[PDB]
Amino acid sequence: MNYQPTPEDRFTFGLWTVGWQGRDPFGDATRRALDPVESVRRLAELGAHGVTFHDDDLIPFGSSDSEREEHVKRFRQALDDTGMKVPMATTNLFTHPVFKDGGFTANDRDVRRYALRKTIRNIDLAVELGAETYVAWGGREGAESGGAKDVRDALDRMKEAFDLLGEYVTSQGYDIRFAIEPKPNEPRGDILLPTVGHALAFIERLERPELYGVNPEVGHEQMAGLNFPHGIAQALWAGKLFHIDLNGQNGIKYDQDLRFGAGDLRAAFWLVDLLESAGYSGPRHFDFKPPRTEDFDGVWASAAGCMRNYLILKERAAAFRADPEVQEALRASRLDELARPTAADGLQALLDDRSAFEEFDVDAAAARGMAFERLDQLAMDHLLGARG
Amino acid sequence: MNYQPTPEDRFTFGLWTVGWQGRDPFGDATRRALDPVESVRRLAELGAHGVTFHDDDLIPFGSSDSEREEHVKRFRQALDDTGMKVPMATTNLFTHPVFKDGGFTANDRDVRRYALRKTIRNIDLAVELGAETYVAWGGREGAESGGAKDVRDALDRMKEAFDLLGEYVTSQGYDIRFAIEPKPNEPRGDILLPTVGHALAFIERLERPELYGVNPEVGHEQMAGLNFPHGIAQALWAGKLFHIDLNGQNGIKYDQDLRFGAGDLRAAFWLVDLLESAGYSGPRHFDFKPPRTEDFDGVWASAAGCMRNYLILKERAAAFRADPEVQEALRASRLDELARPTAADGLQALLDDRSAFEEFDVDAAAARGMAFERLDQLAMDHLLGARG
Amino acid sequence: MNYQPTPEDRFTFGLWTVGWQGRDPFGDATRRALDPVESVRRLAELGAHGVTFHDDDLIPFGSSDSEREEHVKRFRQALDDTGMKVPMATTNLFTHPVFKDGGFTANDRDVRRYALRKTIRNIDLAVELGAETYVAWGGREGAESGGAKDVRDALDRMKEAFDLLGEYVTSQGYDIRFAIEPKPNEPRGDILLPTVGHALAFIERLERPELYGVNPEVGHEQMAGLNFPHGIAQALWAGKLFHIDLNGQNGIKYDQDLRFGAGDLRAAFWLVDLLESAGYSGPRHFDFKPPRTEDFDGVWASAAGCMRNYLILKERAAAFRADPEVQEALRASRLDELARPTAADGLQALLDDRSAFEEFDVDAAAARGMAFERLDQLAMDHLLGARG
Amino acid sequence: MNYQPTPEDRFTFGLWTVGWQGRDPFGDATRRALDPVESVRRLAELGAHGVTFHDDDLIPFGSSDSEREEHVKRFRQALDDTGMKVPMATTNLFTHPVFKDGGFTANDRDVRRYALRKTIRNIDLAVELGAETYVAWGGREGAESGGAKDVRDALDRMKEAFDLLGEYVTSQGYDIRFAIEPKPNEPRGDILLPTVGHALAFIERLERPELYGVNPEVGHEQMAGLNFPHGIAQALWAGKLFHIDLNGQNGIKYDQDLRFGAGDLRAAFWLVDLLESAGYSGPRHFDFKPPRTEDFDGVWASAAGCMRNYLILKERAAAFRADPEVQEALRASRLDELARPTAADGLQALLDDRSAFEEFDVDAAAARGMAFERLDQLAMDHLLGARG
Ligand SMILES: OC[C@@]1(O)OC[C@H](O)[C@@H]1O
Ligand SMILES: OC[C@@]1(O)OC[C@H](O)[C@@H]1O
Ligand SMILES: OC[C@@]1(O)OC[C@H](O)[C@@H]1O
Ligand SMILES: OC[C@@]1(O)OC[C@H](O)[C@@H]1O
Repeated sequence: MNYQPTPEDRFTFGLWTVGWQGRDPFGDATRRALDPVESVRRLAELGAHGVTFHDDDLIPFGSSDSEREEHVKRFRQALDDTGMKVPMATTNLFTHPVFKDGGFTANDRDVRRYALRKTIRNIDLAVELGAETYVAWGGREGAESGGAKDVRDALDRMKEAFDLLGEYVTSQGYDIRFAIEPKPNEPRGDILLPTVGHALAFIERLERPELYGVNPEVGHEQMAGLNFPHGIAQALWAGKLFHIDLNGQNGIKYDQDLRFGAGDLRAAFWLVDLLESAGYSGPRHFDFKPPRTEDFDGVWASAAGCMRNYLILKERAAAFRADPEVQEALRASRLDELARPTAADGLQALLDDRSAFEEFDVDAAAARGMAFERLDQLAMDHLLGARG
Repeated sequence: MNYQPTPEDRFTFGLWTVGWQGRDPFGDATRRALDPVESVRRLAELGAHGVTFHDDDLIPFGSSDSEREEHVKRFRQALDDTGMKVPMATTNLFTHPVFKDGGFTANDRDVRRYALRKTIRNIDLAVELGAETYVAWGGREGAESGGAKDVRDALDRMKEAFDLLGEYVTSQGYDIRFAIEPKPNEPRGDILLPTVGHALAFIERLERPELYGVNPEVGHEQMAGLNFPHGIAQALWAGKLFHIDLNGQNGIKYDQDLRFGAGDLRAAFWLVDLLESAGYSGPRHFDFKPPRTEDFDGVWASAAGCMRNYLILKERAAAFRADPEVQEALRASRLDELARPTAADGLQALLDDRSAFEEFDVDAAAARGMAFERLDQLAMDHLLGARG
Repeated sequence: MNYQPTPEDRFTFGLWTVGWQGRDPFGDATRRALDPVESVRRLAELGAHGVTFHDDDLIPFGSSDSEREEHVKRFRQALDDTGMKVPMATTNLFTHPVFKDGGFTANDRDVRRYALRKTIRNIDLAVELGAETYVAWGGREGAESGGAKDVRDALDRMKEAFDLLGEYVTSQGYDIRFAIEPKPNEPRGDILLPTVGHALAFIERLERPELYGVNPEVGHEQMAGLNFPHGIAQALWAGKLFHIDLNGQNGIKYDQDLRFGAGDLRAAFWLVDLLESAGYSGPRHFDFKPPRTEDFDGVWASAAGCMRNYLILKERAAAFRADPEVQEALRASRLDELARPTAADGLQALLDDRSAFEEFDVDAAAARGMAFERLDQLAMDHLLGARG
Repeated sequence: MNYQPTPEDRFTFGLWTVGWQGRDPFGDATRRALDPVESVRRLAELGAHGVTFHDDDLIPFGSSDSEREEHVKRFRQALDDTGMKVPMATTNLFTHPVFKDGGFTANDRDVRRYALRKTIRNIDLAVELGAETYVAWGGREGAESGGAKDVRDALDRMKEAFDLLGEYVTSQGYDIRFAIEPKPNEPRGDILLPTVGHALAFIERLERPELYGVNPEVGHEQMAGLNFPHGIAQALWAGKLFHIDLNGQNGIKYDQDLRFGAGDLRAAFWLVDLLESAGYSGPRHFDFKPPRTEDFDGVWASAAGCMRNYLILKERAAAFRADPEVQEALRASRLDELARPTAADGLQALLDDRSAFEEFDVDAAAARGMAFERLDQLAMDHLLGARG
């Protein structure tokens, strides 16, 4: 009867989300800066379980070692005061002008070494605060023109960078894993590892692949027109969904970062159905921006709506899967047969089975309808609460 | 002075390309059927090196074992008469109604076993004709609605199918490799393994990954808005570019299959630059459709233009790379530094190098321009033959 | 409690929708042909109010004047037997090979005159059957390459064609209006008048603009990434929404023609909200294709779902607009002020009003939040039936 | 032999283009601010004919009437010193936070009146500096959510605003025309009047339509996947191409504003062919951003490349149109017949012409190939300078 989140639902938010001041490529900030302590207190009141940060969200760029310890202490006290956790952290390798051609794959070698040292410094801080996952979004790794970047050499440099970070955490004995966040474009014309598939493929060429997974974001795969629940299914199949970023996006255009549930609502439904069915147990993290039309009351309304929409879709997807009429429709569409092996009898038995070829009635099999439209209308009725 | 192809340039064409009759989702065929023998003779006259086929392009669906041997004999004689080769073949698992929900990942198990037997039958034929690469385009593997396909079970079935094909070729002792061709959508609403990245990631979960690579197509990655030369660089980096399909596409829309060089011309330039620099030695295969506005004279003009445009872009990309002014611009943009290791001194030396962090002048590094616009204008002048 | 359509809800379907046999650019038909009489009877049973047709759906291309009258008589009897109406008709100027470069803007002049005579013949038939609206979808008017079509001359030819059709209906005294249906691409690489805006602009250059409006289709504007409710608002503002085609589309890709409510569900909600608020009184027509995975039971399930989803969204949008909490939120976001004139006092009073510039406090106005996220979450809760 | 621009080629640049400091939604400025006087001097040296400005590029927001006259005087002296002209100006109604929900269609009425007074103030300045065209880009007119903006009321407000500006210029006796610049999205989720077609249609509902035309931008129509030369042909057909913005864009994604010739090169070729054939006589204006990777040497290289690429494509398009082989191909594809009226004999003669229907041989007409692929390959060879 109530869709109230509790810290048990594992909802987490980046400091940079509710703290986004509203600067966009065509306009100035519409909101004042939020102190991270205040964000932690407000998020805790709304039912969130934790927060995440980039190094530069928490410690302003340039800070002295003492200003640093000052910023971390106040933050740690807010966490102690509220019971909030820090499950993930990441590095900002995109805002400062030095990173204009990238951090790990910048053409200048000195910038690449600086990017690695800035990252390692924040991994130590993240472990101290108890984060389990370290995200890497290579927002400036890419190009606007074809001759500017030899991509084979850049992938060599990207591999070199992640291999060194894995050597570092293993040498330190840290129990933290890495999660690469793909994005196809923006702010570079084309970004390297642009989709979940490219990131999963890259990981298999790292020296210690078991330390790396993906942190897919709803809106980013949708900027390439792709089906986000399908890509998450492939990540889960691979054993590599270490974290996830939830938000909304209306199609192929600039990265909108709308609140979760906005954008493609049916994709949100099928995503929640998959995460809850698959038993995904990581944080439900929102990487969203409250629109710059909003004042601070609207920021908190937008953040609350992220959690509300997850909990309504969870309820609808659970009602869908529990409906006996839906279970019968699933059998009518042969989802049960999809889960059976094609040829557990083995290759030789397949080759010798005349019912598989010589005496297969293809015209009868072809005439069988798949009954998918009835099934999808049951899913629609459940999403809209119209059953029925 | 002449851009004349020769069989030494390794240009190949599918039978289904020049033989496309012009049927589209809104209209009837505009051209009569071409006998494959006639296509081989005409392509050989134009300078092509070989042809490829789906089983059903060569042997009409349903054929008796004797009609079959008849079709193959006439084909083989045309190949002997012209010196044409058959470097690749593939299976049609998409046209017949029985495949309406897929071949390898159809929900019905009997259809999946039939799809495997139809494939194995054509692998034997392909080896007999000397093909080295067997392509698989899973055009019907996918869905229009979210409940119709559990994607983890479908990937299990896809893996099962490719693992069985690998067992078959290894048991037979055949020296043929497989190449998976991705496509993001069309004819299904979403197709499984939608991009080169998803296909490369999937391959690493097969039992014998070394037998499988990718067959990327220009237009398919562009249907997801992605940079095709970048994806080919990732395929080459992985050692998995076993074959390639060349054509043109104007952006994100239905699969156009225009002749190579049409569509995104600068991407075609950077693709040729990469393939020729990387020493790609496989066939240059065109998967294109002469527009249905054309008669048979226009079909052959369109096919010739595919080869012509490759050879002009090859010449322009070679002139670009050989230009001393371009080599100096490449150094000015630090492409030479991109190819150097970031930290061949190792992790501990990086950690101890104060020039990498404590005493790194970030403001000086940030002020350095990358000079990429001058470089790209040199590439433009070379493409347009305007140097200059 | 029930979402049962009745003929009073004005739902209409094209013969070609439920009768689509399932042929797509990569596969053969999966369903047998439906006799139009049978479609009329089945649709009437499901609660539809009427059907629409292209000339060639009803009378096979080539028919003799006697076979023609035979086909029309049986059709008319089915309409009499069921109470079904025919509110719209249209011409097929896209399937036959003669139309491969267009009907009204074909480069060959003889084909353009033939296209006009084929159209005029069907306008007479449409009036006889009582249609009020004649739709024109110029699916083959366009090009795959830049030199093939001079677009200024083609627009002259398009204007010439519609001007002649208007002269014909006015001379005959027919009370029928024309509705142009835009589409951005497919089957041509680019189609002329690709969006609702281009079609409305073109109409204003016709000799008798009052006889012409638009027939926008959900999926077509979404193939250009555009907001369909916004474009319909512009069509309504102009007084030109003469008819509408309802269906679903998942983003920028081939024309899917899914059932209404599939695709972008929130856009469907805002569309129904607008049509019902604006008092649109024309037919609610579905231009959709039941997926080729389906047998005939699935065709009728898909058609019923079109009507069901309209009626559920109508109920949710009406509950949204009637909710006092939503009416207060609308005032909080100043929708009431949007409807007031900016300067009904006139230009001189605006120029003399120092509160509009010299003494306007821009910092105070800037700080006012628009409260749009709270409003949108109320709209989401109403759509999901989660209030709340 | 040289592609040197001269002020006679009418190339113009906005102050905000070469002066863009490099701030993007994910990063800080990489370049220092340019004094507009310095931009005018540098552009004049490169061969430009003039500059354009938004009010806030020239006079910083908030300026006192005296600081204002100071900024304008220095600017005017730079123009006198260099011979540079100011053919266009525009208003910034998008950067300041007060415009976060729009200027002319903001929900708050006080902001709409302020937007009008800010605009009128700059129209006076523009006339003083001799501009002939006043551009309006409604970058903040739009919405991220469906309930935030009733689009019919917003179009009423947009019409009200432009009608008042037309009353103002006519009352003042100014000889200046307005040009509306469409864009489909960014920075709002959807922007009103998103394409050239929507803008042309809107203009026909203004009180004095002859004072308004369009200022289309290459990259903006390409953000909707549309064919930019086609839309410009429709604008020219309507008599409404008052100005144009040239730049490059790689497909459907964020607004890149690359230099002209980058992005879709063949579209750039067909655009130049059309503008030069049609005798477009307005400024060739570049709205581009030098990438933030560049230092000031790269800014000027990028600006020069805009002009260079126009002049090379002009030469190639002129060589194409002058080639006798191309003129014969144009006749072979019946472009000459496209330009002839379909039915100058009139409606009754068409109806009575049995060669148009009863005795039209449709099978013979259908078999005629259009020869478009040969023509397009001639256009490709001319673009690449490969003739041939
Ligand atoms: O940096 C990690 C991330 O998820 O946080 C915001 C940034 O844009 C990226 O999407
Ligand atoms: O089947 C292999 C392939 O490359 O050939 C044509 C088909 O559409 C696919 O693109
Ligand atoms: O011809 C009118 C129309 O609405 O019916 C189907 C066709 O594709 C078009 O969309
Ligand atoms: O404001 C007019 C314009 O052309 O200049 C830049 C702005 O983004 C817009 O594109």
